[PDB]
Amino acid sequence: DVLMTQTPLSLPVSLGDQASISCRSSQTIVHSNGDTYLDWFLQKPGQSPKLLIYKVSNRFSGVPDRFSGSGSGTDFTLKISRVEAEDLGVYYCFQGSHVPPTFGGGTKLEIKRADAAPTVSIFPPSSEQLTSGGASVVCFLNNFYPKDINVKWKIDGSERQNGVLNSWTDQDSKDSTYSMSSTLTLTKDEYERHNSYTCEATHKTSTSPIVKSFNRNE
Amino acid sequence: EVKLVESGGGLVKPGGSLKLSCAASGFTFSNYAMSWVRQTPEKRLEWVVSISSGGSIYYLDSVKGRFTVSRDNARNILYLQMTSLRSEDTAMYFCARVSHYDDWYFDVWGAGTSVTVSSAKTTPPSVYPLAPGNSMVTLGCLVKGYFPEPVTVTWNSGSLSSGVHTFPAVLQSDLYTLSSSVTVPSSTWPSETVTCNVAHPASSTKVDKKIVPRDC
Repeated sequence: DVLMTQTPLSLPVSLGDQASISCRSSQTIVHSNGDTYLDWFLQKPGQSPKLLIYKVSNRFSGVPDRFSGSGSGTDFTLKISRVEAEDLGVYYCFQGSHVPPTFGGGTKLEIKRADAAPTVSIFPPSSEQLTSGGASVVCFLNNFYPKDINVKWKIDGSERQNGVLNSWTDQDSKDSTYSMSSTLTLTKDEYERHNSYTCEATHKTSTSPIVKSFNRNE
Repeated sequence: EVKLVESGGGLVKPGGSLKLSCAASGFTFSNYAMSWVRQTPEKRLEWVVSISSGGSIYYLDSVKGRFTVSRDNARNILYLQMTSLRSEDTAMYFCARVSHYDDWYFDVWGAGTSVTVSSAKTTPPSVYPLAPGNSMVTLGCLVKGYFPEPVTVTWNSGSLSSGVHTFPAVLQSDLYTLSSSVTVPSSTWPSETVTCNVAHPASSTKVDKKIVPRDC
């Protein structure tokens, strides 16, 4: 089988700059005629893959000239000139020359934008959940950049770590930001045994950690 | 309109069977070669099988003898019959059209259909509202303890699509949990209602949860 190796595995880039992605095969991919059947696909988040370039350098219908392909032997490159936030997604090379047709592992292109602090919101457990013997305190850190960020939980000013779960979204295609949720899970009995729940967000946009919290007293 | 729509995905146990379908429309189905390409949870793309217009079939060695591809050139439908399913067959299955030009490439793909191979049993989700404790207000829905993926989440039946994002589901204790965030102008809430709709196909579940402000 033909193995397609892609580099880099992740790739940051600013709007307007050029992006370069490499694909290397385990053997030359020429066909019986004299053509190389290497294609590039782009898979935007939530969508299905879509052909950009085929046969090394030919643009597919509707693909701007900003996209170009080249290469020979085992090295192929895809260049994206003047990156627009919409180019965001996972790029994949592919060869149909040999059986079985194979794809590279993909290169994720992320757009670099001006840093942005998050917008933090905390939410108390729902009466509906409390009823079933459980309780979850949720906190949203929305539309921020860069992706890196820390979240600290406090119960009455007493930092809590066990039972916390964080999950990040992919980069938005609109504002090029990230958002993340932090979910502290504890029991009803335990939850009601205290009052001041706090959610602190520490991001590089400030040494001061954005703080939000509530009290079962109101 | 040239389009492909796949269906039939779901939770199947090891060694079990499952038949997938792909409805073509907008082009002369019978003239084109077709393929099934899957995407593992790792996001890796794998060619599964290809069937030409001539009816000839080529399988990926690892499914040869287990999978059976077929086509109904009358109803314009492509099928993939899977038997002896394994954990590694877990993936998003995509239907794709192959176009020749005298060579070939995949020029059309459908949205895919999810298939999860596992011994674990189905578990519907519990859906809880997320209401705040001053220009915009963020609300949300907590969808937790369900299996398998996926679930769909919309706000106000899909009419409230801006300022919306859903956090990836995270597996923990063999159950997935995720939450959805919706931000709207504060001047329209609680005024104009905000409700999230959550469907979990595997458990035939469909819950609507209205985000009502906490008073007490």
